[PDB]
Amino acid sequence: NRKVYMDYNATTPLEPEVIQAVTEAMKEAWGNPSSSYVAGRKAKDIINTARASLAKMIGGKPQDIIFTSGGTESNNLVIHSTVRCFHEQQTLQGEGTRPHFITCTVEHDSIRLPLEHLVEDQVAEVTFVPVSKVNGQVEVEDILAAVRPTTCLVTIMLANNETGVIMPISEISRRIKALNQIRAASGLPRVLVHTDAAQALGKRRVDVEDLGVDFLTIVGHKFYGPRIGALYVRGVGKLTPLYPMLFGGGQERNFRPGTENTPMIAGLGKAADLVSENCETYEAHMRDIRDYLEERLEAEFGKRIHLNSRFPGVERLPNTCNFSIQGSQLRGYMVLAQCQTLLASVGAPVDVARNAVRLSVGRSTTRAEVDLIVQDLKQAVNQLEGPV
Amino acid sequence: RKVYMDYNATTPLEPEVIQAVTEAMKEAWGNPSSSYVAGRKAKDIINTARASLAKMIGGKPQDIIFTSGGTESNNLVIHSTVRCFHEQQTLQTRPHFITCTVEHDSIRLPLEHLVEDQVAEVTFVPVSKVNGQVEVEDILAAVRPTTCLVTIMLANNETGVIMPISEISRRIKALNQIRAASGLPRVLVHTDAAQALGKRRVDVEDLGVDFLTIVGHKFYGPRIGALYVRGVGKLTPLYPMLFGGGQERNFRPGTENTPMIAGLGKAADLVSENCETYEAHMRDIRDYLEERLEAEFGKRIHLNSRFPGVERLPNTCNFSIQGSQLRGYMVLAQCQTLLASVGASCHSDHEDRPSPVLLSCGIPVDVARNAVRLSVGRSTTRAEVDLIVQDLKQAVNQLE
Ligand SMILES: *Cc1c(COP(=O)(O)O)cnc(C)c1O
Ligand SMILES: *Cc1c(COP(=O)(O)O)cnc(C)c1O
Repeated sequence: NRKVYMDYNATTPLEPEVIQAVTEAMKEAWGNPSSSYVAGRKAKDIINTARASLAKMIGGKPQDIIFTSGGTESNNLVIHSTVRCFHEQQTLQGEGTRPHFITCTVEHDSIRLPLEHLVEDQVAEVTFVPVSKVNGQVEVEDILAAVRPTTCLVTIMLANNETGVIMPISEISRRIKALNQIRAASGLPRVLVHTDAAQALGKRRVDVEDLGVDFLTIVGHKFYGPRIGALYVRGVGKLTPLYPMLFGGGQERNFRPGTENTPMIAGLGKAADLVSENCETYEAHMRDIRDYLEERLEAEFGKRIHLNSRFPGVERLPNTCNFSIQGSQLRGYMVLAQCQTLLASVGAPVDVARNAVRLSVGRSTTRAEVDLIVQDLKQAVNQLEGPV
Repeated sequence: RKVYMDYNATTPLEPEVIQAVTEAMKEAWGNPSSSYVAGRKAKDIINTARASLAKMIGGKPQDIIFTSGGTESNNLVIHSTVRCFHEQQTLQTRPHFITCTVEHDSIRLPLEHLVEDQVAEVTFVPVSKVNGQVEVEDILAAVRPTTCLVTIMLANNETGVIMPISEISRRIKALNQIRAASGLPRVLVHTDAAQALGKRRVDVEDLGVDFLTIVGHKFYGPRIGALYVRGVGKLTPLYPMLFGGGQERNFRPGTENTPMIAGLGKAADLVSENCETYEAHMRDIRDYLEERLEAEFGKRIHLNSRFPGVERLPNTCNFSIQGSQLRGYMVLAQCQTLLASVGASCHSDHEDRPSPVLLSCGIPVDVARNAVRLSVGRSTTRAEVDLIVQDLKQAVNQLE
């Protein structure tokens, strides 16, 4: 009678171990993090341990991790800091010359909107680069060609939010690194690189040395953790500048003031541990379920269905299947409205985007669950488009 | 057994609050706007908690915006004010702010930042060197043609003294009609009420303010907060600092932290239900504390939170014992039982400078240098009061 959840890329339930860490921290580490009494000291140690956990998860160092209220804050912080950094570099050499940003057309709202805002306000310029109407992967050459003397930052999501396709962050980092050497010769400042890794963590190995990026966004609720987040900044305050959006009491080394939310940090820390320990096991399970699912969808729907995440040679998240079924009555929201068991979300090439549905599986998803939603999808399609 | 007397720094979570959070983590984990059970439960928790917070302060649910904490809430009002001035111009010179000299770091630092960068001008009104309260006439005399916001904490967190928020609002209301005749913008009023919630009745209609900061962890709630904005979108503007997914009507985007919000809501229900009880208890215990300190130290102790006719939070006792070896951090270093603080906790790093806040209220450096802040709570007993006074007696002796 039960529902089958396949919307893990939108949010995830909390691992039981995460829930416990949060509950315990609330109970026992309720003190102000600076203090020397027990509850305070336990909060300090928890925060310190969680910082190390997030660093390990991404192959960075504890000091490179700044805790935030969520992915949105992390994303806005990078964008904000960049504008400030540019202004600080023009006042140090000395609406007029404005910071320039390079991003892609399919970013999350918390990257696209802050950037649209800066353009509307005439505070900055932005190039939104298109994804490949084929792979739906940005092309590295479009990013390098959009660079200007005032370009400050390239922010590109690690994976396509609708389809799961992996963007080429490594190559982008390497080729920007080479360009920075020429820029530096001409007294031009370094273009930094940020990646919103929100969808990758817990699903695919994320290593900052491998990615070569300067900033990386971490989002708790995408990996069975609580609703807070963090931001990685390569050697923050030494190798990479970070200007804060908030002002106050000194916490997070004045990069992000406000009393630390110990329980949330304890949960994010545990969530991160679990990724560090089991990423490969998660990814394998996800891949088995998503592949079995795509086998069942082609068996059932045949020529009528188009798998929008799958391309030969194109790496993608292990758990994502974005598909479209041909037919004027199979618009994505209509298909989902008619399903009685499946929980998923709309997944949106033009005619195909209107009928796109994004299925995203999780750590517990089973083939038996897959069978239930293919059957569900079968009745929904019959109701709407009818037999063909 | 340690005895805790640093409730103004942070409080433990009520058991009911811890439970609201745990239940929410388990059952209300979904997206608030989705129609599946885990999502619908989250939408209900959020709506209920917004109502709880509105009831706690005498306002309406739509006037409430959830935030990551007091720091975010205070920064938000200051940022939105700069923006609003800018937008009002454009549709037609730097905005001017009025605050006082003893505000929390999250009001003082964002305002200082605005001055340093030449974005705005700010008058930091000194408080009475007598009792430590900022005075209505000094705030009103500080008004300029471009003044667009007056921000003044409800209660100072180091001494507990209550600021005349009501009168300030009344007077600015009066002034705004005169300003309107000339076309000057209206002056809005915000109060950082962090220290007042759960200790004294907070009512926005009595306070007459346009904005009010709410801080979870000062009232046995979780480490998140909120911001009251009177008739937001209709009588008061709120420009966001964050851009993204549409949450909080775009005033504050980002997936809602449902468990934290459940916790916040339960803590507010307890204030609504029991505020007068917590207040009376705090006052009984604090006044008892002051009597024992006086009976044990006589003329050697100065009660820095206590003046005649000066209203103060019911749980706070800032005191100094005269003596060259009695610097506040030294006394606390020697106490074996009592956990208190020399001033505010985000200043834990420089426990050896006299309090700048105490200084600004008119306390000698000799007296402020020795100041210790005791802030009691819902559970504090007279027995515990007796234990820490002896602990202080032995601390002062080992020292002097
Ligand atoms: C506790 C407090 C705040 C908020 O501080 P956070 O560190 O963000 O919890 C703001 N103002 C006052 C007066 C406070 O006491
Ligand atoms: C989930 C997500 C975010 C963060 O959104 P929040 O509501 O703040 O959690 C950012 N970027 C991507 C690619 C995401 O999937």
